[PDB]
Amino acid sequence: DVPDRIAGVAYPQGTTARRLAQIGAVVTHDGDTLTVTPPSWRPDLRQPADLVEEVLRLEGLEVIPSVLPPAPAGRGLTAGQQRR
Amino acid sequence: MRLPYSWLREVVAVGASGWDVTPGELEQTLLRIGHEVEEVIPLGPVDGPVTVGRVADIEELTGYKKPIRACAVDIGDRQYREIICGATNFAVGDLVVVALPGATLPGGFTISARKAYGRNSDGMICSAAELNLGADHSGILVLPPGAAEPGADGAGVLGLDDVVFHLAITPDRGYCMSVRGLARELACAYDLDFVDPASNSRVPPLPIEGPAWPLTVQPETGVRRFALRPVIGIDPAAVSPWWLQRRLLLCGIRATCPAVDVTNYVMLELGHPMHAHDRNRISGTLGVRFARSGETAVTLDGIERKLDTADVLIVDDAATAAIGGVMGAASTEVRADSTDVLLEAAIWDPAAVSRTQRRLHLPSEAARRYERTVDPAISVAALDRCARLLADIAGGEVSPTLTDWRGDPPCDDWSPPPIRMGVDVPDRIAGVAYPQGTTARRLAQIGAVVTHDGDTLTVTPPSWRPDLRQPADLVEEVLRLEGLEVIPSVLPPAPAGRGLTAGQQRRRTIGRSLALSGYVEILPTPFLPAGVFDLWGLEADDSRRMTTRVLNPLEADRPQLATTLLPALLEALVRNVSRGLVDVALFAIAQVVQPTEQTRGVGLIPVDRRPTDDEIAMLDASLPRQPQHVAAVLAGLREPRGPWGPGRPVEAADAFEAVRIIARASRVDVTLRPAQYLPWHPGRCAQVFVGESSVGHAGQLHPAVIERSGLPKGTCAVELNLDAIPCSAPLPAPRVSPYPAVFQDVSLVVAADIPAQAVADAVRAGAGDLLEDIALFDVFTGPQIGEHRKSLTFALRFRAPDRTLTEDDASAARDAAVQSAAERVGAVLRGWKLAA
Repeated sequence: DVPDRIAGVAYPQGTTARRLAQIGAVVTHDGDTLTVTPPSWRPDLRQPADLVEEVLRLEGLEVIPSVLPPAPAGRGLTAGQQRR
Repeated sequence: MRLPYSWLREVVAVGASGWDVTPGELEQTLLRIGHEVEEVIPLGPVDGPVTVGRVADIEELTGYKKPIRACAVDIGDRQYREIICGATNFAVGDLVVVALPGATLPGGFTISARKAYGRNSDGMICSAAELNLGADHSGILVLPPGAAEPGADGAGVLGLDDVVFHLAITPDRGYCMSVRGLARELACAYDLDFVDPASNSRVPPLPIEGPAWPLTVQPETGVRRFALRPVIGIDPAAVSPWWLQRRLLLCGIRATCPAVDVTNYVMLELGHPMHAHDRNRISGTLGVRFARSGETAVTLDGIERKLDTADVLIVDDAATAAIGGVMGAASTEVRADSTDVLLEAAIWDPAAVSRTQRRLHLPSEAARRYERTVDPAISVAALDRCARLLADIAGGEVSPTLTDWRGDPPCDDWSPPPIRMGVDVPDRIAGVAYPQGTTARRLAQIGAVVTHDGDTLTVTPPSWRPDLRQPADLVEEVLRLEGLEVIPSVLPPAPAGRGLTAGQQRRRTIGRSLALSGYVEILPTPFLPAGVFDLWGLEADDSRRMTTRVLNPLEADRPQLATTLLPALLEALVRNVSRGLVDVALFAIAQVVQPTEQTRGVGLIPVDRRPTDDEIAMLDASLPRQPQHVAAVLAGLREPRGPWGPGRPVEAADAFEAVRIIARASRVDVTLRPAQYLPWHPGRCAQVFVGESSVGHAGQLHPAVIERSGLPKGTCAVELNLDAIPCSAPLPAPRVSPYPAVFQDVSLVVAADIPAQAVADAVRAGAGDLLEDIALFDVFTGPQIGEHRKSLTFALRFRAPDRTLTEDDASAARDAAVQSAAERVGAVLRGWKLAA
């Protein structure tokens, strides 16, 4: 579900594994943990972040919602900034 | 509410014997649970010979200003000392308190055998104040006969190891204005068993064998309970024992006679006020009824009260007995010869007492407890406690007759409705996980009946707690008894905000901009000076005179709210000038009050729902217009004196420049047009326009206004309506041509009456896009051009966007500009020049 978390979207089931298959990787399931072996023409695919971008771009980035984060109580501008 | 620690300790001790705590700890515990402690007074200490004495002989010393007394005082062991005293509230045979040579009174006074008024004085006879025992009043302290023998130790007789707590009880805790209530609060705080001093084990009920007096009650007066019991054949000359007179004095009450003293004592003890009527002075049936228009009553203090048809009285066939809940009347007052007493234990309507006492300025001890709701369940118990005590002191019987009107139909059960609340609700509101069973244990301590139904408690508060009536109310009880200090500090996440609004950002920029240019901001007052518009000479129908009016101003001649900020500004100017600060520029940004119709109030809307958009619109429309203004005043030197020169006095142009500062700060363009408008000078006043909307005025003040007002000669002023200046958020994209400019100077002769800006506009209009800048240099008059004409010399800077301007191309643009000024303002060219 790592691509689901990063995108903030609940992708249909088997989406991350189908898309990684299309790009030519060997995908195997062990409960909640996939093992993904990318193809030789894809030396860029080498951490989980890299695999997220493949899922997210093939599903389209337009489906990602706009959600303001809660930012904590800030301290505002500093003295030096206010002085300039 | 003052009360002493010993009494409070005694009541707490019944159910937790041996309880005792320092004043410090008591103060802290009281604050922690919600009771403001205003002062802690331990009773001022004495050292040495401060003993009871008996006055054995009085000799009036004559020949001095006041009456003076040389007294022989029996001080013990058959020693008689001569003592000078200036009071008069004592006779031969009276127990007093003497401080003898070697004694030290509170405040660090040492007593010494002095000579005064021609005799030797071996000390002094003390007042309750001089001993820091109670409030200072006229005369010395007199103890009741049999309180102590002459020679007894003053500190022990008077109980000076006691401490008085002065509290400020909040109006939601009326039950706390008595030893009963505060003692209960301490038993809750300290986790003690509590024996209620109003309960039956502690006040056994007297007999009930027929009515004690005929009574009719108009129930729409709000009376909830009304009880009478008599005590007959009391000694009119008995006095209250020392312990009782003392407790009253520490509580702020001067004792007078057992009939009165016992009702004040039970009031302090149980929180139910009481009153004693001379029964033989009542004529016929007691009636509780509203007062009639114009009616009068004379209260105990012999002062005639003008009544109001919302005041509840007690009357009889002859006259008024009481302003119910506020103060008894003279006609049934206990007095020196009163032998048969009728005791009143009533429960009045809180809102009724509140209105009546505020209106009459009688915030009596009774009224203040009724305002905050007295426990109706204890009226007879307070009555019986009061009757027994009166009989015991002054020796009569308590008649077994009793009236006890309890509503129609009679109310037998005084408990409020039950409240349903989730068991963890106090935990949520506090943000604390309280130990299990905490909310239900604490609600039990405060006397409520608590029952569990899974996760939902049902809580029925006691009768003395009419404030406990929603779940929120119950949360505060849990949280305050556990302590508020246990609640953690947790910043909430607030959402992405939008920052300050345009208008807010604009008012800051206007203030920074005026302050840099040398203006000092004042906080204006909204209350106008008396007759300011007569001083300005405003017409009768001038809109500024239609003012909203306050009804209870702190100055009776300044009740009008300001339709203009200049009065307050001019007032601060006058103050600065009168303190020697004569070169001053002041400004204000504040709202005015401009009413439209008459003062139309809107009727009450139910608060069990939110008001509808229409109801809000109607409320808004009922209020006066209240736009935001900016205004300024200037007097004295605008530029100060220094090495550069003598400085420059304020002129009207400086107020015009203040418009331009505000407008630059607002990012809008203004035009100034000649205008006549008080309080300004008619030839030095400008009306300010943004586009075609008037936004205010600026210029010099009318010299007659300045003179009538006591203002500095030459004072200038500016006022703009900020609500009339529209928002602008420009997105500029300036064309910045780098090709060389051509500078030419042109002089135009026009009628004196034509404004300079009109001539500039005309020159700009005809010159077109090549004119990069125009600026007025000279304004010349003289005979050779016309007695009513004037020469204006403008500096023109031309620049092309795509090329170097030839000089003939510039002169064509000038010719067009000169022709435009001809066609629009009748200008005549006088000469031109190639600015070198």
